[PDB]
Amino acid sequence: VKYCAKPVNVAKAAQARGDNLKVHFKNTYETADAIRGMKVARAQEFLKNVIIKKEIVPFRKHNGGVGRKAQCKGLNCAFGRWPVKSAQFILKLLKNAVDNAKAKGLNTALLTVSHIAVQEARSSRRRLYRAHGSINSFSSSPCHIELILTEKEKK
Amino acid sequence: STNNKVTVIDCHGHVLGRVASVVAKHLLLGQKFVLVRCEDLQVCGTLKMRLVQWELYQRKRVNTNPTRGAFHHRSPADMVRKAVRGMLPKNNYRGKLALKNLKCFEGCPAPYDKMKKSSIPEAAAIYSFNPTRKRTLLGELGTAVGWKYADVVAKNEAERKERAAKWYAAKQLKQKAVAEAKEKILADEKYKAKVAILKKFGYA
Amino acid sequence: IKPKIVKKYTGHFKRFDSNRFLRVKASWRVPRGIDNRLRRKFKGTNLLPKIGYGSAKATRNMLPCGLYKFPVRNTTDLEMIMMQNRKYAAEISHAVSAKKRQEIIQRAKILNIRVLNADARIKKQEVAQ
Amino acid sequence: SAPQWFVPVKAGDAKVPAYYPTDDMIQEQKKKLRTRKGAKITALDKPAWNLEKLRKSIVPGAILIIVAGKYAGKKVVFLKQCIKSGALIVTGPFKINGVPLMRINQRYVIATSQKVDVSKVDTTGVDVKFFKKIAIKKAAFGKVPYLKEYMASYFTLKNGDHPHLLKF
Amino acid sequence: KCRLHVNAVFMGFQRAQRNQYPNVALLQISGVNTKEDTPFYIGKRVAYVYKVNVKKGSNKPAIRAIFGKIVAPHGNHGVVKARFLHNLPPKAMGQNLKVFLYPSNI
RNA sequence: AAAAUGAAGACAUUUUAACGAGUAAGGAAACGAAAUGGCGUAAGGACAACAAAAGUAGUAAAGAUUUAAAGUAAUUUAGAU
RNA sequence: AUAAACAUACUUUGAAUCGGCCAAGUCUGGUAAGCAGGACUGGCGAUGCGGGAUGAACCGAACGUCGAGAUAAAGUGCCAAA
RNA sequence: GGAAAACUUAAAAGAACUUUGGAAAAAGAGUGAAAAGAGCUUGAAAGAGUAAUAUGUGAACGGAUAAUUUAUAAGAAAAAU
Repeated sequence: VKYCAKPVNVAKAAQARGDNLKVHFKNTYETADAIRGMKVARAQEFLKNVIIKKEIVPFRKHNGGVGRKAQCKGLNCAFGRWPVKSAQFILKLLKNAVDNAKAKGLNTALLTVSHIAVQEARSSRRRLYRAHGSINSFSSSPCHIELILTEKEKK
Repeated sequence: STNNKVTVIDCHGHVLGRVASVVAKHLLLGQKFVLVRCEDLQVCGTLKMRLVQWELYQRKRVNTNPTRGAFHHRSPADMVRKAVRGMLPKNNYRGKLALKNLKCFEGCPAPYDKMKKSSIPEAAAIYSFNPTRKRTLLGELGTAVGWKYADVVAKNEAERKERAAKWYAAKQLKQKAVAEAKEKILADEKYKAKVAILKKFGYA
Repeated sequence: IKPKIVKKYTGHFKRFDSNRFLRVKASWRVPRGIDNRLRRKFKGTNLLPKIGYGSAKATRNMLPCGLYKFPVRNTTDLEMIMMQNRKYAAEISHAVSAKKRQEIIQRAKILNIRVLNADARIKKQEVAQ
Repeated sequence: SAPQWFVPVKAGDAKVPAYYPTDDMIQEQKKKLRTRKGAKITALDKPAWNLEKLRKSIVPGAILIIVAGKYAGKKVVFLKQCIKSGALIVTGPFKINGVPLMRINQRYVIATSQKVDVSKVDTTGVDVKFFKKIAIKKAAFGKVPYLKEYMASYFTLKNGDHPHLLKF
Repeated sequence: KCRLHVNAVFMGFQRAQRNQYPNVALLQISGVNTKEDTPFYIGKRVAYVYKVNVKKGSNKPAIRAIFGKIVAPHGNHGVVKARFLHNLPPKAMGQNLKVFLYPSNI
């Protein structure tokens, strides 16, 4: 699976990617939307607070039946949740990209999460035995995640 | 150019419907209107006659939710606005922009009390009405249906009338003095050359 | 000399309901439904291709430059309009290689024939070249 | 002789057919575009066939108001008509109006009733030669009581002066 | 500097109850209240001068105009018909236009 | 429709006049003054650099995505990737 | 008397169709029906356009793409051109 | 009773060593004409994600006419005597 975009300067960027990750797309799509654009150090702090339910992930698009929370004030979204599994998966990719940046020799304190995209992946099927002799589909929703860190500079 | 000035209409001694029709057309022509004393307009019919019409108006109301239903404004300034809004295009930007340039007040507020007032001859009550036909002031009808601020306006208008009484008396004094001074200049010999030109064309 | 080319309708005759459904393409088809809004020529939707829309006979199939297109595949095919350079313009086919395109372009300059694909399949000489 | 449609051009050592002549006997001809003739120059006294007919109100020595162009609203004095262009040779006397000697088309002026006349103006020059002399060309491609105040001021439409009612 | 024009109101297009023909524009000249005062204005010039907030990187003028001619009277109330080079934008309905004093006939 | 011209031009000739709505339905092909005019899919037989190396193609085919042009339209043509 | 030569007379082969509906200075049964059935004609079906706010049938009028004018039914306080 | 499932490349030359990770993998590195990277020729539509641009009161979409913005796009000749 290729990357959605290429960095402007390959010498000052780092990349990490995960394919067919066993994590819900709709949860990880909203989590990756929250950390887009902030600094790597800030993003790691934000993702860690989400795990222990101290900062919200606003479910802006997929908000059907999602309950309201007190931390969703100011985000123009009345709904949010604390996806632990999806936050953990991104935390492992953010760490992996950072080690790639360090090998390149970049300055970790200057890196930001410039590009982060989530794509749908192939589903896996399972049986759900319903009434009157029926069987349904019990399908997973995996996803691919791509992460690109670039240094922030004045323009 | 651009019409920045505001046309002020004294709604005293006018007919509510005929004022609205003339105002509604000119609102679509880009003009800016401010109708003051929108409570002194007249309508055909006696007070009992007008109340029967009002109660029929009050009947219309969304049965399942009266909050969604027709809103029956009782302030005469809102009786004029309803009449004007009915003669303007509905549900388009042209209609909303035209109504944006209209204001009614129950008296003469601070900025519009010292402005040149106009009149609409087609909407005058002395032309369109038989003098024996009984009429009703919009302020009097508003009180009968529940407009609470009828006597507040009557107080504010009273002080405006007395304030305009002393200003006019002082102005009439100055104007008479200026008028007689001009007569001396006209009769003066040094201004003989300039006077004859005015007399030639009748100005003097 | 160039005549004034007048088009009676510069838009496109789109198919009915082609905007709402993606299975219905935009290529025109006459609606043959018994209750069709467009076929009955209602107000608003009464736009169908009719022979009255045809352009003037004198200036039909004429490119905006004022000449008629003439496809060419090699240098020899240019000689068929070498005597009508004021009426026809060459047009190198989409499959002619870049090598054969140079010969056609350099030959047409000799014969004074206008070519419309004169900037086709040019090599990388765009930046720093 | 060559066919009328055959205009040979030089080939920069490019491959040529057998029939096409070599460039040594091919001579270039400069491309020709213009095909129309310029206007003929007639006598200074005689007037052009393309001469507009002046309105009865515009007579020499009248006072006109320029209602369009650069000097819109200015008041000028009419001397005579340019016989080579049909325009009016007006002078809004420069010491009063600031309007120089110029040519204005007759449709952009209003002939006022006020008349200053003045014969013996000495119009010996002031013709097609003079105006063409004082024209600024490009660099080509390959290269009476109160009358003084009346004229000195702009003409403007005050409140209440509707043009269909205005007579000057 | 000076006023050499009469303000006319772009009322709308020549139309019917449910149709509209944007080729002919209807104007109300200030001071003309009847069709017998229209003959003076038949053939005069009319301009729709509008302002556009251009950017510093554009050479397009901030002030543009659309010109036309008053061609015929319309009704007995001094309304006129004007044909412009480009039909007036309906967003300009109710705005003010300029009626010049030329081409003069005086 | 009627006149005129007519071995090849060309835009299915030139001129004049009248006409042009439409469900079901009809008007197969060919027919020089053409007894309706055309677009598209695939396969078979031919033709396609006229002077003995004769349509295009690794100097980038078919296909795909779009940008523009021609045609009333069916559709076609060309550029870019 | 008036009109009629792209007039007139056709011959052959063949498609679809025979569920109809409306109007009325018309009729029959019925208390009556936006009911049932008929004589004559015009329409809707097959038909869009302008007007009657809206409407299969009402009024004007039937349609290649457009520009300019005089109009028809009908309108001219505002919505809405007058 | 009774299916579905064809294609890497010319040749496996099918990455092989380092860092991060529990591992799967990722980032470098390398092979190859080209990753075409094994879910492997091309790779449409429906459905998503990212970036750029634009809009907004109880549907949305279409058409005529202009305005704004963007894009496309027409020239090297030349007067009188």
